[PDB]
Amino acid sequence: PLMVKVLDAVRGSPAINVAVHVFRKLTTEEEFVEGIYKVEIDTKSYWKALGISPFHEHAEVVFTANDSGPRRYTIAALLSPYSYSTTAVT
Amino acid sequence: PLMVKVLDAVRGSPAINVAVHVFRKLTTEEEFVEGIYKVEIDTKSYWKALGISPFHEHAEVVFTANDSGPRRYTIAALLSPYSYSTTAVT
Amino acid sequence: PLMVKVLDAVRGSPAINVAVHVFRKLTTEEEFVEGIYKVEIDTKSYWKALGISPFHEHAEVVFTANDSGPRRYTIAALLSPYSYSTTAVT
Amino acid sequence: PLMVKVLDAVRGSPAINVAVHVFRKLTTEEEFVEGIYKVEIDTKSYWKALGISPFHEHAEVVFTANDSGPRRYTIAALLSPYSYSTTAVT
Amino acid sequence: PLMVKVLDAVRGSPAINVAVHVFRKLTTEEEFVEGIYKVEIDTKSYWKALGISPFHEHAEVVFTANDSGPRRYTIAALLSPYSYSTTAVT
Repeated sequence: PLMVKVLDAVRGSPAINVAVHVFRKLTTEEEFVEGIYKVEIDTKSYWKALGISPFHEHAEVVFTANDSGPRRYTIAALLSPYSYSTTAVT
Repeated sequence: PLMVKVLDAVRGSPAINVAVHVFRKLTTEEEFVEGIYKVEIDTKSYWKALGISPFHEHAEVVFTANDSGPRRYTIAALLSPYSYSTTAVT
Repeated sequence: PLMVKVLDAVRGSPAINVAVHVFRKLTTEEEFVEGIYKVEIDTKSYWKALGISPFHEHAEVVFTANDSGPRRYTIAALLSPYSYSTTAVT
Repeated sequence: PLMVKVLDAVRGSPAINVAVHVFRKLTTEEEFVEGIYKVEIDTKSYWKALGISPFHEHAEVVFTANDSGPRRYTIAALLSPYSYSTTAVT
Repeated sequence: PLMVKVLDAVRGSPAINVAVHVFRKLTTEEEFVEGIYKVEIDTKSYWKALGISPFHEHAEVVFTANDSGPRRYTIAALLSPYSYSTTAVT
């Protein structure tokens, strides 16, 4: 027998993030649990999974990836629960 | 027998995020649970899964990806529950 | 036997997000649960799943992807339940 | 018999992140749990999984990846729950 | 019999990160738990898993990877829960 208890009794005011997983028993993926708490920020991808036999014969490819530019990302308390606090962004 | 308990009794005022998963028993994916709590921000993708035999013969491809420009992303308390707090963005 | 209990008794005023999943037993996907809590912001995609045999013979392709421009994204308490707080955006 | 207890009784106000996993029993992945708490920031990828036999014969490829530009990433309390504190970003 | 107890009784307000794992019993990966708490920052990758027989015959490849540019990454309390503190970024 399997018995799992998480946070059975709570009396205060907690900021909680719970993730309980109980199990009993070109690209291939059969059984999985991805990104239960996943935070992708400014994620880039170029030329993924082109396919079977791309550019097979006499290919003249000019690939240029220019990444630049004034960009700002301001974040406070990412994935960070808080109970009695003061969070400010200026 | 399987028995799972999460937050059986609560008496206060908690900011809670619960994710309980109980299991018993070119691109291929059979069984999965993706992005239960997924936060994609400024996610880019170019040329994904072109197909079977793209640009097979005598291909002249000029690929240019220019990423730039004044861009701002201001976020407070991302995936961050809070109970007794002061969250301000200015 | 399977028995799952989440937040059996609540007496206060909690800001709760619950996601309970109970299971018993070119692109192909058979069984899945995607995006239970998914927040895509400024998500881009170019040239996805062109098909079977695109640009097969004597293809002259000029691909230019210009990303720019003054853009702002202000968010407070993304996926962040709160109980007794002050959330302000200015 | 398997019996797991995490945070059985709580009386105060703690900022908690819980991840309980209980198990009993070109690219291939069968069973896995990835990114329970994964935070990708400014993650880049170029030319991933081109496919079977790309650029097979007489390929003339010019690959240039220019990464540059004024970019700023300001984050406070990443994956850092806090109970009685003052978090400020200026 | 297996019996695991973590933080059975809590009376104060601790900032806790818990990860309890209980087990009983070109690229191939069968069973794994990756990135329970993984924080990738400014992670780059070029030309990963090109495929079976790329550039097989008479390949003329010019690979140039220029990494540069004014970039700043300011982070406080990464993966660092705190209870009674003052975290400030200026």
